[PDB]
Amino acid sequence: TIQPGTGYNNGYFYSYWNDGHGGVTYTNGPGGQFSVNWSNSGEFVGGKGWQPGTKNKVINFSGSYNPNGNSYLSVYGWSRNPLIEYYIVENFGTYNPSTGATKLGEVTSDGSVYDIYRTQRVNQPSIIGTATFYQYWSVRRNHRSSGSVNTANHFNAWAQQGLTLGTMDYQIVAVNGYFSSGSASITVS
Repeated sequence: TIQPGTGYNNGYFYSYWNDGHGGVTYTNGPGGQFSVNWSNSGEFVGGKGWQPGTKNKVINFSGSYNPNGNSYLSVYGWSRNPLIEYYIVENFGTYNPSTGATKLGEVTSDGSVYDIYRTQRVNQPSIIGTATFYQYWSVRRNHRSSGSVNTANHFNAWAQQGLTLGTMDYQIVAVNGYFSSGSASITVS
């Protein structure tokens, strides 16, 4: 594993964070590759991409994703002003992260319909400190662990529905986990 933090590896921004519970390892590989292995983890997120992201990036990802419990595989990032945490979820484990959330529409992109949702985090950690902020979600109906994500299709559909993004901060393909087990190996470009 590498040390939790952010930086660059083989030309790609990376971010790896965990809550200190133990049970997760994250490694950076050649090019846009990263691997995650976890066993009765706490909360964590890791992956590779860009800092800053853009609003019309076509993100390619490929590999394997084998969750056992609560985990997502997504294009994951933030904006500033407004502060927004967003996810274009390509696959997940035992929990669909939109369960119970307000549905804000649908968008068809890259071979599947996605359902759109907005949720709110109240006094939670963020890229600027403890804050209350919205989260935007596109959840893919047809799960997969390789493909291409035309981020503009999502960001434009979100904007259409009143889900506005500010200036982009980082933008990665990430494995999220919350007290679960699994393995993943993903290459980004």
